[PDB]
Amino acid sequence: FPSIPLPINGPITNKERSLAVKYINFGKTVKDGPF
Amino acid sequence: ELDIEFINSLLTIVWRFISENTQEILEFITAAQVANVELTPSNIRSLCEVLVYDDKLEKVTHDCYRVTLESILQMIFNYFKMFPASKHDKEVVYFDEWT
Amino acid sequence: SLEQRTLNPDLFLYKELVKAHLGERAASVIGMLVALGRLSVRELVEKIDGMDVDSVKTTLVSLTQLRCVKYLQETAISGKKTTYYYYNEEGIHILLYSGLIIDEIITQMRVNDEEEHKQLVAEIVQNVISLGSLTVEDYLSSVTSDSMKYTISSLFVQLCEMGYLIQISKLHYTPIEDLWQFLYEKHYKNIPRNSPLSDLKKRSQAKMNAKTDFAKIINKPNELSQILTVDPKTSLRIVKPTVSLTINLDRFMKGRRSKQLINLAKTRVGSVTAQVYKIALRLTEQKSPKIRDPLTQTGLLQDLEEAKSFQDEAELVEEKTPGLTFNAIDLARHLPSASLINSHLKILASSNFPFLNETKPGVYYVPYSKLMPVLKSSVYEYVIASTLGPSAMRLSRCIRDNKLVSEKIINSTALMKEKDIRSTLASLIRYNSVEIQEVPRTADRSASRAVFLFRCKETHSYNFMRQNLEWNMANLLFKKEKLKQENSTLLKKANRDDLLPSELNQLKMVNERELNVFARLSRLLSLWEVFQMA
Repeated sequence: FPSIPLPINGPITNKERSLAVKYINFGKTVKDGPF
Repeated sequence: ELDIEFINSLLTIVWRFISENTQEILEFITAAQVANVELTPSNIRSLCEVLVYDDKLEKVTHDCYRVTLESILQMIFNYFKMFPASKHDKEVVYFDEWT
Repeated sequence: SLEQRTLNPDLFLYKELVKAHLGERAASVIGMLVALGRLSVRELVEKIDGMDVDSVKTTLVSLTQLRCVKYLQETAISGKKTTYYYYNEEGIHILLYSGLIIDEIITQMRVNDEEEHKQLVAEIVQNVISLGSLTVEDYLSSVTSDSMKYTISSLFVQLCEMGYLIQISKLHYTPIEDLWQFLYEKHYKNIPRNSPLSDLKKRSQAKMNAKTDFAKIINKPNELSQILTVDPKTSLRIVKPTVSLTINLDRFMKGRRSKQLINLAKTRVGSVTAQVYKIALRLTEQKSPKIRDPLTQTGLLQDLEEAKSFQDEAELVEEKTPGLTFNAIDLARHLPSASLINSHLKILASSNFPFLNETKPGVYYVPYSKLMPVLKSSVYEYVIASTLGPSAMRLSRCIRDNKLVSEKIINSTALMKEKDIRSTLASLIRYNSVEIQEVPRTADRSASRAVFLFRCKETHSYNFMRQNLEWNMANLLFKKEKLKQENSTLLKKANRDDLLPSELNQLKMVNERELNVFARLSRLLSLWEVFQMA
């Protein structure tokens, strides 16, 4: 329903595809840890 | 000068002129079959302030003008070669829809 | 999604950070501290409903360890000691940037290659603060006894002396205003009665001394003469093993601002000089001036004769600091030619963006306090040109330098047709990059007999653009966990094994699509953090 997107709309580059792996295992450490 | 369009048809000429690298700017316009009737340095400064606002040229030393190297953008700050997905995609970012 | 987009400030950001990677029981308590300010445990239980009194303390020690709150004690003459607890805004930004420090160790520690702690030095940052606090005995007493950890322990003084591993204290875990008061009252009790003359200066006599205490007491964590042990056996130098240390945000934040500003170079020049500027940039990062400026946080910023001095001496700090004004001679050995060293740096001063502009002859340096105001206005105007029309880039620059434009000079200064300027300017009142200034030429401010003036108003346009992105970060965070609520019954099966051959399709296409989200968040976080150099 709303128009006018931000220009940050890119298929993910392998320069930062490894960067998105470091997030999902960070919370997997903390959630499955003590808390 | 005249209120109807085709202003920018001459501003592409002055920007191709400087990209190779204000009194000299007048005499390039007089040649080259330019459809003109009256030139003056008072006008060409007002003709030059347009591309100051687009950052297609730069103002240095109160009268000199350089290219901002937007020719390399003409050919992150890289606003083409970012094509969207836009189709069957839900998690896309919009500039409106927070107001 | 209109339920979200309306009644949710930056509280919607801080609520779902702790909700993402932590339990539900602590998203309700830090949502209450931000919504109410500050309140002790004796009235915290009255505000929430569904948490026992000692179950708050069990909940409160969870975000205590990750430094997500900050405490305070102030006693009464009649009553006992009361533990007022505040909210930590810098402790949870660590939980925001948490994926980016892992890739910040790599891009800053480049002396080593093909090392067998690449899988480990990526984990030490995951080891230091996902546990909360950290001390030296906690990793050496691990499942491995020796494991050549004398290399690993001496690896960390390479990684602490380069910064952002400061010993924690009561300074980092208390806020900044509740420290400034009782030292200002200590410096006031340092000077007694028995001087009647100029008592307004006597009230400021503590204030001149409390400034010298303020910059002193914040260097006590920074001071490196007491953070490591000289020991004449089996080694040369090592950190003190009895030190409780975590990561620090500032030199990451100063390194990010330096990473933010080299991208302006690659636009204003090609890639030769863009390669030149990286080397002199990266070397000044370990000692750069402060980004967040704990001087200007809370105090005497109200009056101008003090507010001038917050950048008068601070520019003199930047100008008369010895450890950044490089000689422009030692740069050739760092690049893998004192003519070309000076010549490729000569174009920096010639460009009208004041980085490497003002100096002493022969010894040149990059100023800060008169630069980052120009970065913030350069990135913001390109966002307008990127998401909406290039006519708005023309108009927003036009009203910027031309002070208080009207609607007739706007067609003298710029050149567009009259019908098209309404269809571009009216998109800028809606988002507050232009404003209205009115002159009533008749009685009682009547609108049809009145003309209207415009303005830039160079603070209101950046606050709205800040919070236009703090919501979009958190709205993308809202579709992170809400995507993980559907298709959850096989996420447990993907976590009980450590095989239906058709079910695996419904696990990858939800996982490749959330792979886009962390990359979209990182680009927007680069777009947001520029507006924090206040």
